[PDB]
Amino acid sequence: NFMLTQPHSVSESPGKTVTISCTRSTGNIGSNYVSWYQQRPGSSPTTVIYRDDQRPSGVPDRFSGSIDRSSNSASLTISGLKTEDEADYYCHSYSTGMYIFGGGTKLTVLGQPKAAPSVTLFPPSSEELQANKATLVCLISDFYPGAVTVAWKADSSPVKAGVETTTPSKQSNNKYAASSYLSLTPEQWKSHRSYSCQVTHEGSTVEKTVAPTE
Amino acid sequence: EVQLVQSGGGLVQPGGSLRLSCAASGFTFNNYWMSWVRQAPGKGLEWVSSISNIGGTIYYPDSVKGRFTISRDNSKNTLYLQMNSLRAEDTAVYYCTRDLRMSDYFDYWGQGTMVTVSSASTKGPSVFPLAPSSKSTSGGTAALGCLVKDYFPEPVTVSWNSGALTSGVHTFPAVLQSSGLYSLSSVVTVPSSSLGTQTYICNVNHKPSNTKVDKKVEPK
Repeated sequence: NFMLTQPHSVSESPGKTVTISCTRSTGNIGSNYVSWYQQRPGSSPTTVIYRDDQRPSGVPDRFSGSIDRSSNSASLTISGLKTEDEADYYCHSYSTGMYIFGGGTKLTVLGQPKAAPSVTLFPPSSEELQANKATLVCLISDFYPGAVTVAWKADSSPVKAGVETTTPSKQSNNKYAASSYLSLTPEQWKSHRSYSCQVTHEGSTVEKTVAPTE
Repeated sequence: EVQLVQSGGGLVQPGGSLRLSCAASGFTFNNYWMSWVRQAPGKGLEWVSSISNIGGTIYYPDSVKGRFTISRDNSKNTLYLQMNSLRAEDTAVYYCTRDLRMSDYFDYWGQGTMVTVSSASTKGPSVFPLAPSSKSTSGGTAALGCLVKDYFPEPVTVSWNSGALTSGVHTFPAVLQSSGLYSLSSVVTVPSSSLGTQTYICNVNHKPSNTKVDKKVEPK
């Protein structure tokens, strides 16, 4: 009952080469065949690699698969990147009546300059607190590539409940936006010194904090 | 060419039941294992069930064991998924797949069938101001907005000052919360020097509940 772990996202320019890794937590990656699936936005998946390194008919040799046992990983490599390659990619392995998927990697084929997210964090309104509710609002805009992860902290402790986060969506200027919400009671809000919304984009973070004492 | 033509699905309440169908052409059914794989909105692929050529062997993950039943009719080249005791977490696009069992992969995928499990019903939003303050201002520009909380179904529209304020307005796509209700926010950036001279009102329209809210957003 293993896991397959992939990077959240990768990106490269047209014509370049990119690699997506798939690391197996327990057991040997070479013990079971690895396959790879391409899923374009709003589309059903299709197979791009099977039996570790075999291509289906109609998949060009720009796509290749490999196995690195020393790192217990499988890798999908795409050369000569084209716009049509922009998609989420999933690795897969089977063992003992269980079918395991990696978490997916978003591949962006860069079509504009990269941009770090702008983050604005609002505290609960007085009106909401007086209605016995409290929502923190983390607005994330103007980032490219369109892949982020969002984490919240209460004082210094990671928050594991009450978080709702959107998928990134393309803005009219072709960069991306997302939002995240933290639900609290008014007593929770008042009893902590600060809350933080932490946005990770391309392995670097932007974190905003708000405090009930303003 | 291989075809996997899906039907069924739709909307049910928690505890309800649905049957998915996948009709196949371009290969002989009894020569292949078949599977179901699902994908919740914005999330990854999750295998649901597999059945051998003959039905002699069936596998489920723990997430659906005792609730979902895979079956096949080889004389009709059709695969089924009977979904009982449904819950909100089962909301997903469900894909039929043809498997190559000896190579451990899914070589063809259907176009998918959406299944939605929800007890949510029509509900107008609770609208709250997101007030500008020193803490929402950056180098002379203030952000203000309004929070449109806990409505169903989509959509909501937001304007500012009855459409007179458009520059700097950003209305974010809604989040579907684990409560089954939606929330969204709209923010506008304005000069901080305008906070004492201009009135800012967000105009929220939720036609499904026949509700409109005009919320004044005052500086702190």
